Amino acid sequence: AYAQWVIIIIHNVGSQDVKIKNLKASWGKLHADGDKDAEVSASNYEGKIVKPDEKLQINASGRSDAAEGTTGTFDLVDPADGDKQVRHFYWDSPWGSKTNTWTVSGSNTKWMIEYSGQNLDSGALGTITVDTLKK
Amino acid sequence: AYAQWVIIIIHNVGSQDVKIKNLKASWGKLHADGDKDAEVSASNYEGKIVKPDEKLQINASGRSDAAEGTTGTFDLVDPADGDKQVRHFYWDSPWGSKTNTWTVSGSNTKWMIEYSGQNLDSGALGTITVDTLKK
Amino acid sequence: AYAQWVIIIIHNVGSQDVKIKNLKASWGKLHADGDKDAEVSASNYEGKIVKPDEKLQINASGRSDAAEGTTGTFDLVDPADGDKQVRHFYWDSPWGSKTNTWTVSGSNTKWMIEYSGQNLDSGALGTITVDTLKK
Amino acid sequence: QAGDTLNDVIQDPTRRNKLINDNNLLKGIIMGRDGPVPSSRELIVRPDTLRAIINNRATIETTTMEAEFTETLMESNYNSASVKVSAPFITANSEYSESSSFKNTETEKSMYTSSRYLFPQGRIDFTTPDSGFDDVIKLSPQFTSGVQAALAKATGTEKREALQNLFQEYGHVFRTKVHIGGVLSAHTMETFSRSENETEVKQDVKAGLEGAVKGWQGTITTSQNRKLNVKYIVNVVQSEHWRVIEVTEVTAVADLLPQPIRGQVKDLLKPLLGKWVDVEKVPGLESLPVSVYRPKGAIPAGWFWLGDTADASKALLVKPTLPARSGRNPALTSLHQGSGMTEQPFVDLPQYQYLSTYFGSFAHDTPPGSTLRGLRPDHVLPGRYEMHGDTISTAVYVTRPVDVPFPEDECFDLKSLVRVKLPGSGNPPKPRSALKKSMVLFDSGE
Amino acid sequence: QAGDTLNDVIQDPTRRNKLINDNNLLKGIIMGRDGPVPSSRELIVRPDTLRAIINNRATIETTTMEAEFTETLMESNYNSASVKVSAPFITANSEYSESSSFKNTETEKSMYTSSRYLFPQGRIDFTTPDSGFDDVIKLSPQFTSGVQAALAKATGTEKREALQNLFQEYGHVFRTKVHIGGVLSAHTMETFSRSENETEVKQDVKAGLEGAVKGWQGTITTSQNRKLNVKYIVNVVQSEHWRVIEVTEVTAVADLLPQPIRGQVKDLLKPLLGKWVDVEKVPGLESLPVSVYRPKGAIPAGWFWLGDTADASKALLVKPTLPARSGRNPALTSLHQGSGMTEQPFVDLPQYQYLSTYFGSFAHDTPPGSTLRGLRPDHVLPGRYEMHGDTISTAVYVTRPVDVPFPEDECFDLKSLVRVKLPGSGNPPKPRSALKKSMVLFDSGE
Repeated sequence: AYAQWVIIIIHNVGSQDVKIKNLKASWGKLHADGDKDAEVSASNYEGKIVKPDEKLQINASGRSDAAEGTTGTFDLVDPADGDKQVRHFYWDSPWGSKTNTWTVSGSNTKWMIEYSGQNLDSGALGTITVDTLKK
Repeated sequence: AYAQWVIIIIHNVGSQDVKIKNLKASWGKLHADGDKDAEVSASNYEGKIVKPDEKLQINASGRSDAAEGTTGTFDLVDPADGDKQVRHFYWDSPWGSKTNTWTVSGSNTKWMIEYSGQNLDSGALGTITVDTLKK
Repeated sequence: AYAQWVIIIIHNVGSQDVKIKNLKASWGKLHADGDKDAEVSASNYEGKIVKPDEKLQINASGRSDAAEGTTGTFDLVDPADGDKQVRHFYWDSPWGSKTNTWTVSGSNTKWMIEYSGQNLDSGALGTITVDTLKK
Repeated sequence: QAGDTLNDVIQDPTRRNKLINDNNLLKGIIMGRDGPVPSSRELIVRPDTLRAIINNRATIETTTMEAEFTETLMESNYNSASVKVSAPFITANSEYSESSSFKNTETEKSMYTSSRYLFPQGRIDFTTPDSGFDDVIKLSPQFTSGVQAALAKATGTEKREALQNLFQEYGHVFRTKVHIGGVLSAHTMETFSRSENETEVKQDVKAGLEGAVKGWQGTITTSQNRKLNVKYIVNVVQSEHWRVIEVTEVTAVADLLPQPIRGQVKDLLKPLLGKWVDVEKVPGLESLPVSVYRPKGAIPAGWFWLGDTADASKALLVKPTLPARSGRNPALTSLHQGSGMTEQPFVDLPQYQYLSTYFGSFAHDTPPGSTLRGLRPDHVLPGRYEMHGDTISTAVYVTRPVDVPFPEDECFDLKSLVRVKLPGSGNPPKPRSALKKSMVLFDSGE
Repeated sequence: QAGDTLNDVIQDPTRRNKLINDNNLLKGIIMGRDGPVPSSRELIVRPDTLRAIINNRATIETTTMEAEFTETLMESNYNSASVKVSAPFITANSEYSESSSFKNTETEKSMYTSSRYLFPQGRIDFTTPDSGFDDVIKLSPQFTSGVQAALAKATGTEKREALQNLFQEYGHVFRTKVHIGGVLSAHTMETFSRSENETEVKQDVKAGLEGAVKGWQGTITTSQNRKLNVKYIVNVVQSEHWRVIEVTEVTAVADLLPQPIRGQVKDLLKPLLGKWVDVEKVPGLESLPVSVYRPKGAIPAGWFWLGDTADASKALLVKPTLPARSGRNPALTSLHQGSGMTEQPFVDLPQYQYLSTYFGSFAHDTPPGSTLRGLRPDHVLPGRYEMHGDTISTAVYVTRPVDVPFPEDECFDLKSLVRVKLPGSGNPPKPRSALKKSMVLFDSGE
């Protein structure tokens, strides 16, 4: 269902590249900005490099009227350190349960990640801006 | 209902003060951060000055499990020139429709205003970040 | 039905090119000026560059006697800035509902867009002139 | 003879004189309508020796130029500095015309490319008087006497006419550093949208042209499927066949004169006489964000103004210095009413430009329209826009000069006004030009 | 003649003089906008003999360089030491421009590669005065008199102008060790991400270029499918055709002078005059982890500052030594307000850099913005960042010099401040540069 949706804005505030990996939408579908009908494939973002000062948008939302919500995962990795994992992001905006979920895990210490804008009480998960930097 | 919600972040990316005025929610209620139960009056924000290089957050949402969305307005006004208008913002996240509204009207060539993160297709209105800069 | 129709006149009053993109008529049909029978394809306008001082006409209307109205979308983008979105235009002249709709969204700040001539009460949406300029 | 170099050629007096004569090393370049052709009159005195270096590295070099009227200079293999020095004369004496293949609009950009396959033998240098060394070149007594006679005339107009004739006869610049040897040159021009990557268009064109000159086909296809028309020049065939293959430095002929005469010649060669006059506010036009000003009162007879300005202090009047003559580009052009659905003026001559849009109805038969003029393309440089107004229907641009560190490229800050949206249709292209300071002479008693 | 070597050529006075003249062994290299071209004026006195060694091993050698403006030096076959010595002059006199194919960002790295197929005959060496041996080279009386006249001028500006002209005429460096013979050279440039294995990119490029020079195609495909553009130079054709094929050592022309004059010349050639002034804390900005300091009071007329610093003790003011002139790169550049959605400044000239981000709103028309300047690319060296603050929104970098053992490469420790996250968008690239100590002259009475 379209009422459940999420937008993720990866903003590489640092000066070194960060790569997307293992992007996977377990529920719902990805789509192009401003058009939930225009479904897009995970390969459109898999392996993408976010150059410094660049912004990358990932839009996910429920399918057409289905009772399912949306859920997905991905990983930020460091291309300059043998693709060493920077962080693992899990997002879940369910249709049945009211409470949403946005979890960032990982222990890479030479990186600073700051996410803001999520809603966890009810409704859509919302827009989440994730500023990434490498010390 | 709480499913209808909006977060408006005013981010001053310039070096001149900007004031919030005439904040009014015709439908719904202003509330606290991450707490849709803690209602707050518009007086907490009306007349406030968002200093350069810091953000002010306005959270609006519909009545709990009600058949009501959230609609409101506010003017961003330059105090350096006798509280003239920068821009007039109107937001509407209705409960009985799919098309949300986010209009930034008004004209002031001395100010530059960008905004992003809104969702007008269906569901909640999202977290709209508005960057303001006086040039 | 032919009684529901719209004309869009993009006029690049500025001095730098603006490109059409994602033109799509969800309802009704496009057609050549002065002949609602002469249907035309969206490819006739997709990706077109409006050079400065040039005018481009988009004519849409309902099909032959069908109870459908017309509805469509497109995007103005900047060819000189990596096709960065300038604006998103949505038009809807329904057959059932009396009220029409003409919505312009987006936040590109180095562009000025001014639209005029729409009718929203009843009948056809009318002719809308959209003057575009790049600061 | 085998193994002989420029050193041997210079050591032998006969061979050295043959080289000087066959390469026209004592003559200036006329920079006229036909291009940089050497004059047939000796400018300097024959030296007793030449300064030379030996260099025998054969290779392909490529150069690119953005100026408009430098096609012939690029074909003559002038480096960037020489092209920059010679551009004013070439532009001034060129033949302007519409339908020019060169495009320099705000949306597309045109460039010239040249690839030279060189077999060099060395480089010959001359000492300019400004250098200050003891072996300076000495101007011929005939040229010095001609300059004196030109400057001794009764009236300023006669002096300017004499100077113009003298420079048309003896040249405008002198080649101070010239490479000797042989060269196969291939030249082309390319126009491309400004949005495209310039450092990829240049690389593709360079690769195509370099491949073309290595093989030696009038037409070439590049990697990007760009279609290029190539002009080939052969200057290769023994020390008797050595010719100039490249010009590394040129000095204006005027600069070679002693300072007191050089100052007078430079002042007399300025196309326009300038004057500052009071201004008056144009009635009406209260909708526009800024006031419009035009020269107050009646323009003095023989003087002209350049357009409306936002400056509330003064306006610049200009007067031509040389009478109009056939085969010579006038410094200014009259303007004519537009064809239809526009009150704006159009330049009478092909490639001239005016600085401000007309705020009103232009009638060339009545003042102040009859005194409005354009400028030759060499008189102006691109400026920058400062925007005023809140809506397109009433917005205007004020043209400010682009600040530069070198005074030679300074432009007048006339604050020319340009309407953002001209009502009607079929309007002339928007002007974004500023007048050059070096083209105007002030405080003269003329 | 068959079996003749450099020993025979040097033994015969005629052949030795022919070699010296044809190879320009008595002349310095001008290191100018056109590259390392030899001057046409003799710098040293003609020796009565030459020091030479015989070497006839023909083989292919490859060299790589990371410096930016050393393309022409690599094309002229300067080894690493010579390129290092000559880089300051080439950079200073180069023609900067955007769209440069060279990239040296923090994410990618660009390098030049050159493969020389050499057929050598030997090596010729000269004795510099610093060596201390009895056969030192003797500077020409003309050059010595020119230096004396330059240093005898009334004012420091005139002295510097005279020295600049003298060095532009006589050269900047002198080749002390040169190899003789023939050479076929192939040169290219390659850009690659810093993440890639450098010792595999280098090996692949070397293999491709070496294969190219063996069989001798303007374009090459390497094993890694890398596409390279190759420039070919031919310097091979009997002892009469021997030419310089490689430069193993060069010495700055200034270093050849006697010590008392050398010190004065080196001091006078410093582009900037430096000064230490008091500092004041910038009002506001209490959110940032560290205080920001700017020069206190009004900047003295004609002086400029370089940016905000975290040092609470003093600030460095700089003043140009040479007046701005056409065809000469200014030591400093003005800054202009950004296009949109940013209050940061941008360098007016293509490849200049400033050291600190502006903490506030930059207005070039009012102080202290009107006195903020950038630096020529040869004035700065990369530094290192020391991070302060706990969050991205407020973090800053303090630029510290990279410690080096050689004083020649020391850089000022100005503690330049760089905001980690600049609000808005379209901001200028983050500066990570430090000023060179050798580029500033202190305690002068100027």
